[PDB]
Amino acid sequence: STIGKTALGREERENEKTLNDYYAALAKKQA
Amino acid sequence: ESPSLLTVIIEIAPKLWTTFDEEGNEKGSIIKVLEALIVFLNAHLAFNSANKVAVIAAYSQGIKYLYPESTSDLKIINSDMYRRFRNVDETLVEEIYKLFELEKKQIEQNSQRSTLAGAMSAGLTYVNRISKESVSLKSRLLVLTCGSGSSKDEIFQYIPIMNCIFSATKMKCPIDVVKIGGSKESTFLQQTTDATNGVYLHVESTEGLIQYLATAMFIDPSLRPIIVKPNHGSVDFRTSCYLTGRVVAVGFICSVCLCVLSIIPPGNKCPACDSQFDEHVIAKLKRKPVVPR
Amino acid sequence: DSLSKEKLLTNLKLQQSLLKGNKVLMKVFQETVINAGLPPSEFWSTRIPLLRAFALSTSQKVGPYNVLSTIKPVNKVNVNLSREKILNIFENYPIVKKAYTDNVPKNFKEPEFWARFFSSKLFRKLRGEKIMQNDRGDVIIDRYLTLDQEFDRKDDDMLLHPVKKIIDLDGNIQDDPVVRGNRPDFTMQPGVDINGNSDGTVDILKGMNRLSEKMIMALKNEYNDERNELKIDDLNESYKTNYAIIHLKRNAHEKTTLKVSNQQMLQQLSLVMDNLINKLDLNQVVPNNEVSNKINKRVITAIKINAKQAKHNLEVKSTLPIDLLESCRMLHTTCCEFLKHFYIHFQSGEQKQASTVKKLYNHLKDCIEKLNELFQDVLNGDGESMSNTCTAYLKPVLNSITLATHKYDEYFNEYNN
Amino acid sequence: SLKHSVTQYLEEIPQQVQNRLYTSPATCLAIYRILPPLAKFFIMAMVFNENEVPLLDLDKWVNSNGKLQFQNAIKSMKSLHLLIPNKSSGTLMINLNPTFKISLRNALTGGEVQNSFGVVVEENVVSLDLLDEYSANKWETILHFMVGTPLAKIPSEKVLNLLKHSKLMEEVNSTGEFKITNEGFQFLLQEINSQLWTLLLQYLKMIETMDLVDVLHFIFMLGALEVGKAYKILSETQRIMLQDMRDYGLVFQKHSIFYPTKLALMLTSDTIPDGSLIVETNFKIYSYSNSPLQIAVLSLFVHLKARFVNMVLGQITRESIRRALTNGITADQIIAYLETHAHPQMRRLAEEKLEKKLELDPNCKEPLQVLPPTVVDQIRLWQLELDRVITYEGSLYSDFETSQEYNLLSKYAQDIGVLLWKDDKKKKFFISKEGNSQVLDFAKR
Amino acid sequence: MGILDEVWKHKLILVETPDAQETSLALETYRKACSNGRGAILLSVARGKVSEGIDFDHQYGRTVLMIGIPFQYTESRILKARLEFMRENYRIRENDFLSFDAMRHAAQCLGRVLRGKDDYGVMVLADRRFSRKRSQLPKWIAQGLSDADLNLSTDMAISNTKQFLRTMAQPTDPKDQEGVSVWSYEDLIKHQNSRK
Amino acid sequence: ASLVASIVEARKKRTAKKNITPYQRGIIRSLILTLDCSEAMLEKDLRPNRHAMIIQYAIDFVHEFFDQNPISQMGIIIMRNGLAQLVSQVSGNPQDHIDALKSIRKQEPKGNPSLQNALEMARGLLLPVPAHCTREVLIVFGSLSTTDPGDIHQTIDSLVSEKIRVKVLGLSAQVAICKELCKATNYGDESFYKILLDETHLKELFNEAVTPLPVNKINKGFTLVKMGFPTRIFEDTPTFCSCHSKLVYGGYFCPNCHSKVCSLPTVCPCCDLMLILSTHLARSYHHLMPLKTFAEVPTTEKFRSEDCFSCQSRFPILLTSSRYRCEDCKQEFCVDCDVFIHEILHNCPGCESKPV
Ligand SMILES: [Zn+2]
Ligand SMILES: [Zn+2]
Ligand SMILES: [Zn+2]
Ligand SMILES: [Zn+2]
Ligand SMILES: [Zn+2]
Repeated sequence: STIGKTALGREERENEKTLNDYYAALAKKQA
Repeated sequence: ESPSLLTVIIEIAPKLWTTFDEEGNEKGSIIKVLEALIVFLNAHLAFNSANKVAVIAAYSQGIKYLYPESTSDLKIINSDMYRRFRNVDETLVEEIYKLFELEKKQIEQNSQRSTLAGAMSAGLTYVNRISKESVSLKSRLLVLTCGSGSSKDEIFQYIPIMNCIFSATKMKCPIDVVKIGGSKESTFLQQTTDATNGVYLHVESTEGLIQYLATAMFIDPSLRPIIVKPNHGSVDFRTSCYLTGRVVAVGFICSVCLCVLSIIPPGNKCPACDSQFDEHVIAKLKRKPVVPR
Repeated sequence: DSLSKEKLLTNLKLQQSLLKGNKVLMKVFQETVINAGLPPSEFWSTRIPLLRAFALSTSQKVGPYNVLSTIKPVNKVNVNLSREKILNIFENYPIVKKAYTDNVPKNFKEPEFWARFFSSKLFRKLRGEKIMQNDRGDVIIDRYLTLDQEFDRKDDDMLLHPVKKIIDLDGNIQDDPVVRGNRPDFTMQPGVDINGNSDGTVDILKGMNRLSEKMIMALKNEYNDERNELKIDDLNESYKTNYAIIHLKRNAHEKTTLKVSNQQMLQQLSLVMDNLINKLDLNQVVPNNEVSNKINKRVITAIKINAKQAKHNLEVKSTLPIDLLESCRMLHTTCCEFLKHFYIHFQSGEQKQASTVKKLYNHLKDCIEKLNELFQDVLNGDGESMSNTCTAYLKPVLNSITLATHKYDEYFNEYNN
Repeated sequence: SLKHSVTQYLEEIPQQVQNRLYTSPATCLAIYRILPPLAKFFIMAMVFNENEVPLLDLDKWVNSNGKLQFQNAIKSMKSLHLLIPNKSSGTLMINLNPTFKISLRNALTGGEVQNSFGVVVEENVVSLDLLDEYSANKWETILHFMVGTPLAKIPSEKVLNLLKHSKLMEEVNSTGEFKITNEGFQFLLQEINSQLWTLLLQYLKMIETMDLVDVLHFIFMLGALEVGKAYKILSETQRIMLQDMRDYGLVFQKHSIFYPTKLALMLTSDTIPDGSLIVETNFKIYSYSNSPLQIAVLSLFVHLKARFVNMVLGQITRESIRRALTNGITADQIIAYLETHAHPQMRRLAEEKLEKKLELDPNCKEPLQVLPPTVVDQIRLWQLELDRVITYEGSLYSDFETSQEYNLLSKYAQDIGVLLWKDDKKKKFFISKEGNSQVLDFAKR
Repeated sequence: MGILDEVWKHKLILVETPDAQETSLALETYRKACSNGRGAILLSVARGKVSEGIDFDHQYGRTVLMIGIPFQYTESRILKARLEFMRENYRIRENDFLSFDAMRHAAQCLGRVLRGKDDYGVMVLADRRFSRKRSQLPKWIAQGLSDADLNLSTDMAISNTKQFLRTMAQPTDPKDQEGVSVWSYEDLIKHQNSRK
Repeated sequence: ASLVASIVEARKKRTAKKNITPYQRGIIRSLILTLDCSEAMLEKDLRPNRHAMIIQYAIDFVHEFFDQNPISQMGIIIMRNGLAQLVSQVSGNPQDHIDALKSIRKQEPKGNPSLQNALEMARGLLLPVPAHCTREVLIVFGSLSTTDPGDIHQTIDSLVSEKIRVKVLGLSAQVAICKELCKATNYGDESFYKILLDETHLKELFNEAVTPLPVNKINKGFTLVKMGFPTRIFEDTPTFCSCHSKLVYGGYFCPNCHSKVCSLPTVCPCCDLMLILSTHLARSYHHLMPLKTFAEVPTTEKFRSEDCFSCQSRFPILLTSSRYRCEDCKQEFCVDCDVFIHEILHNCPGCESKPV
C-alpha cells in the first residue's frame, strides 16, 4: 500500500600421487 | 510466565516413620514433614494465582487423593489466615486425619509391598487430565518418601518407575524426589530425577525442611532451563543382574526378553522367558582371549 | 559374485577407486597404512559396507525399454541423443550395433552415422512404423534391411518353444482337423490391397509383439504348476498366523553390594493422631537460624559444583595452535585405528590370529612411544605452556592403549607361564 | 503492560512509604505476585531463613543462558526496596526487608494477620443473579457515558470528576459536551484488567490529603477477597473509599456488609467471540455482537444502518471516519480495533491467500492481513485529507541589516528547535509562537 | 498419431495375430509381464481365438476395454440369408438377432476376468450404442451396471475406476462375508433347515 | 440413536483392542527404508505432491522409530531413474537419517522405479547384521509398474532365503508382484501389503511400522548378546572422541576399553561392544508384558465409586456407563485415562497400588 510515499511525476594432489606410487609398488610386489 | 501444576506424592506409612523415629531421637517427625509440606503448598499457591495443587498419599494399603477431595470440618489451622491457603490446607489435614484413622484400623493387616509406584502413576494420570481440560498448563511431580524403614525388595518397583520416566519425558513433567531416611541414595528415584530434568535431594534430619523445600524444590517449570539444579549425586543408569543381584557394567542380555545377566545362566537357558540358547553360540562367549602360543 | 567379503577385500581396483574420491577416508589411509605400517587387508576388513556400497552404485543397470519410440525427431529438426540412449539402442537392437562397429572408424564419423540412421528406413522399420516407398531413406543403411529380415527369422526361433496346453491356441484350431465351413469375411482377415498382397500392417503388429517378447526373455538371463492356478483360492481355509508367545516370569534377588512390631506402629500412630487433633502450629516450621545457615551452605556447596559443570556442558573452541591441533587429531585417529584392530583380533577366540595380535600389540606399544615423543617435543618447543593442555587432549586414548597392553600382558602371563 | 503499569506506580513511591506499605500481609501477598518469576524464586528462598546471603550465591543459581533475566529480576526487586543491599567485611551482602519478611511469613504460615484479608459474615448472596448483574451494569454505565452514547442514568460526580480530570473524555463548558480522545479509544481498546487499572491508578493520583498506603491496603486486599461471599466491616479512610469504589462496579452493597464482585477478583491476576465483525470491500460492517457497549464504540467511526438481535450491520463512510478523527482517534487504532475484532471467516480466507502466495513463491513471507487493504488505505488517505492544510502560529523575521545577523538569529532558532522556515536569499525566517520570546531575548543580547 | 508411444512407457504391447502359435507366445509373454510387475496390454479381437476360452483373471485381467459392439459384417450373403431364414421360421427379427449375436460376444469377453469372489476388475463398454443394451447383458452383469454408468465420458470413467481400484485394495472384513457370501459346513446346514 | 451410534462405533473400535496376547517381538531391529522417487510421484493426489508428503512423513517415522526402538538401526534407499540410490548407511544415529531425508526433499523425482534394484541393494545392506536382529525392508511404493533388469522372482527367493521381511505401502492400487513379495516373505501372511485411501490413513500406516514385528515360531535365533553400560563422566577440559575424532567436553566411558563415545546407544568404535543405558532396554518392556485391555461395565451392576480411581474425574451419568475396569485389580477407570494408560503409560495404577 503506497500511501506515504512521495507522489509520482517527472595439498590433495600430493596425497593422491603418493597413493598412486604406493599402489604401483603393491601391484609390482604381488606380481 | 505460565501457571504450573504441582502434584506432591507423599509416602506416609506406619512402618516407614516408626523406624525413622527409633533410629534417631526425633519423635513424631511426620508432623514436622506435614506442617512443612503445608507451608510449601501455600508457597506454591502464592507464586501465581492460576496454579493448582494435588497431594496423593500412598498409605500402607493403597493410594488416596488428599487434595482435591472427592465429592463423596475440624479446626486444626486458625481461620484467620488467607482464604485460598486455608481452603487447601484444612482439607489436606482432614484427609490426613481420616487416613491415619483408616490405617490404624488395619494395623494388623499384612502390607508387604510399598505403593509408591502406583501413586506416581496416578499423579501422571492427573497431570494428563489437568493439562487436557484447561486450554495451557505446566506440571511437576514431587515425591516425599521416607527411606529410613528398611525395604523388602525394590526390584518390582523398577518396571513401573521406569515406565513413569518415559511418560514424564513425553509431557515435560520434571519429577523431583526428596528422601528423609538412612540410605543416602535411592538408585531408582535418583535415575527418575536425572532422566526427567528433576531435582533429587536427601536430608537426614526432618527439622528445617522448609529451607530445603523453598530453595531446592521450588523451581517452577517456567524457569527450569535457566536454573542449575543443586543435585550432588551422580547416577550411572545401570541395572542389577537377574540371578546374582549385583550391578553389571558389562554383561549379557537375552535378545528375546532383554533381561540382564552378569554370568552365563546355569543350564544354558534364560531364567525369565525359558528360552533355550544355542550351545554353539554361547560357547563363543566362553572363549578366552587370544594370546600367542 | 563380486559383492562378497572376500572379493571386495581383493578387488584392489575398487579399493583404489573409492579411496581416490573420498578424502576423509584417504586422510586415515595415508597416516595408518603408508607411514604407520598397518596392512592393507586389515584396513578394509572393518570397512566392508563402505566397499560394497561404492560397488553397488556402478554395478546396476536400468531395465529394458522401447528406446526408439522415445526418440521424437521434433526446415531443420533437432533431435537430442545421450550416451545412455546410444548404449540402449545398441542393446535393444543388435543390427544397429553391427552397422555401427564396422563403419565408425572406417568411412565416416559417428555424427554422420546417426544422422544417416534416423533418415534411413531402418530406423522407421525398427520403430514399428510402416515404411513408405516415397521416402528416399539412406543408401548405406538400407543394405542391412535384408540382413534384418534374417535376424527376425533367427529371433522368431529364439522365442518359439512348446506352450502349455492351458493357453495353447494352436490346439484349439487343430482340435478338429477336418472342419470345413464358410471362409470368414474380409473383416476377419488381414488387410490386403487391390493386387491381393499384404498391406503390411501385420508386420508392425509382429514387430511390437517381438519387441515385448525379447524384452521379457532378456529378463530371464543367466544372472503341478497348472493345478495351483486353476484352484479357487477364496474357497480355501484362511491363513492362520503361527507367532510364538512368551510368558515373562518375574523374580530376582535384591541388589547386593530395628524391626518394629505392630504395637510400636500403633502407638506412634496414636501419638501423631493425638498431636494432630489437639493442635497444629505452622509457624513452628521456620528454622532456628542455627540450621538455616548450615542448610544454605550445604545447598550452595552443590550449586557451585553443578554451575562449574553447566557452563561448559562443530567441535568446541580450542586453545592450541592449528598446526599442533591437527597433528594431535592425526595421532588420535591412528592410535584408535590400531586399538580397533587389536581388539577385533584379541577377542576373536581363534588362536590362528595370534601373530596378528602380536603385530598390533607392537603397534600399540609404538603408539605409546609416539605419544610420549609428541609430549616431549611440545614440552621443549612450547615450554610446558601447551604440554599440559596437550596431555589432557590425548589422555583418554593413552589410558586406553596402555590398558590394552596391560590386559595383553596379564593374559600372557597366566597363559604362557 | 498490566504488571508493568502497576509496578511502575509502585516504584515512584518514596522509600519511607514503601516500608509502611508492607505492614499488612494482604498487600505483601499481592506485590509478591507481580515480580518476575526469578524475583519470586529468590524472595521465597530468603523469606524462611533469618540470615544474610551474599549476592554471588544468588548469581550461582542462574545458568549461563538465563544470565540476562538475573539483571531485570534484581533491578525490579531493588527498585521497590524489598531487597536491602548491606555491604560489610568487604562483601556486598544482601538481605530481605524485615517488614516484608514477617508479613510474608505470617501469610504463608497462618500467623496473626490483623484481619488483612478481612472477615466473613457467612451470609452469602447469589453471584450470578446479582453480583454479575450489578457490576456489569455499573461498569456498563461508566463505559456508555464514556463512549458518548445517550444513556438515562448518568454516573455520580465522583467518577465523572475523575473522568474529566484524567486525559480520558476531554470536556469544555463552551462546547457543553464531552468527547473521547486519543487515549480514550486506547482505553476502550484495553482488556478489562487494564481498563480497571487505569481508573484505579488515576484515582490514586487524584486524591489529596486519606493516606496513599490505605488506598493500596484496600485495592490489593480487595484482590484477596473471593466473590460470592460476605465480609463484615477497617480504616476510616477505607469507608469513604469503599463507597467511592462502589461507583466503579467493584463492590456491591445492599445499603454493614460489602460484597466484592467479578471485577474485584479480575484485578489481582489474569482471568464465536462477541464483538467479531466482518468488513467487506464495499466498506460495509457486520458485527456479530449483542451488547450496547460494543455497538456504542462502533458508532464512534461507523454509520450504523440497522440492528438485529444477533448482529449489527452498518457502513463505513467518510463522515464517520472524519467524526472519529476530529475527536483525536488515530487511524492506526481504528485498524487495530478492526483487526483484533475480526471474524474467523476473514482470518481463514486471509490464511488461504497467504498460502497461495507462498505456494507460488515461498521466498518472501507477506504479512497476514485479515481485512482487505483497500479499507486501510482509504482510512489513511482520509487522515491525510485532514492533514492537508498545515498552519503554525508564529512570527516572521525580516529586514536584517547584515547576513551575519540573519544567520545568527536563524541558526539559534534552529538550535533550540523553534525554526519552521527560512530563506537565505530573502534573509527571512519564521519561528513558532512558542519560541518567540527566546529569539527576541537572544536578539537583544 | 503417436498414441502407442505413450502406452509403451507404462505397459508392454502384445497383439493377437492370425498365426495361432505366435498368439500363444504373445499370451505367454503377456502373462509373464503381468506377474513380474512390468505391466502389459493385450490387444485382441472379440470374436477371435483369445475370446473363446482364455481367461484373464486376477492380475492377468484388471480392466476390460470393449472397443465397440462386436457386430458381424452386415453386408455378408451368408448372414443375410441366415437372418431371413430365422425371421420366417422362428419369427426372430433381424435387428434382434444381430444385437443378440453382438452382445453374446461382448458379455463373453466380460466374464473372463473373475474367477472367485476375491477377484475384481473394471468392465468398460466403449460405444454409444451400448447404452441401451443393459437389459441385454447377463443378469449378474446387468445388476452391477448402475444407472449413472449407462452413458459416461472418458474422464468420468477414469475417476470412477481410480476410486474403485483404491477401494478394492483394502483388507476385506471377514464378518461382512462370513455367512452371506461364503458358507462353511455349519452355514450350509442352516440353509437346509430354514428352507425345509 | 445418533449418540448411541457413537457408542456402538466406540464398542466396535474396542472390539479389535480386546484381543491382546503377549506375542514374542523382535526388539533389536534393522530396518531398510526404501522410498519411491519416480515420475509417478509427481502427481497431486497428495498435497502438495506425493514426493513432498512422503519425505515429511519419513522424517516423522524416523523420529518415532528411534524413539521407541533405541537399540535398533536404520538405512535409507531411494529409487530414481531405474536405479537404487543409497542415501544413508545402517546406523543407530537418528540425526544422520533426518539430514539425509532433508537433502532428498529438494531434488525433483524423475525416472522409473526398480523394485529389483532396491531389493538387491537392501539385501546387501543387511548382510553385516547379526543373526539375532530382525532384517526388515519398508518400501513406500507409488508406481503401478516395475522396470527391472533381471528376474524379480529370483530376488524374492533370495530374500526369503536370507530371512528378510518386506512391508510395502502402495499409493494407488494393488500391484501383483508387490503382493507376492509381501506374502512369500511373511510366511504366507497377506496383511503386510497396505494401500492407503487418504492422507490421514497414511500417517497411521507409518505409525504402525514403528512397533516391532512378532516373530515366527519356527524361526529360532535365540542368543545372548554382550552389552555394556558405560558411566557418564564430567570432565573439566575437552578430550578427543573415539568415534568422530573431535573435541567434546564429556562422553560415556566404555567399560571394556575405556574409550569415550559422544552419544548412546552405539557400538564402541574400538571393542565392537554395544553401549546402552538401562533406560534404552526399559523403553521396550511394554512390548513384552502388554497391559490387558479394559472392558466396559454393563449398567445392570452397581458401580464402586463415583470418581475415577487414578484421576479423580467424576463419571458422567448421561444410557452407556462411562466406566472401564481393570480385571487384575477391578478398579473403574474413566474413558480418558484408559487411552492414556494404554498408549503413554504402560502400568495400570490400580495394580501397582494393591499390596500383596
Ligand atoms: Zn530371556
Ligand atoms: Zn564423537
Ligand atoms: Zn569399548
Ligand atoms: Zn480417569
Ligand atoms: Zn489394574
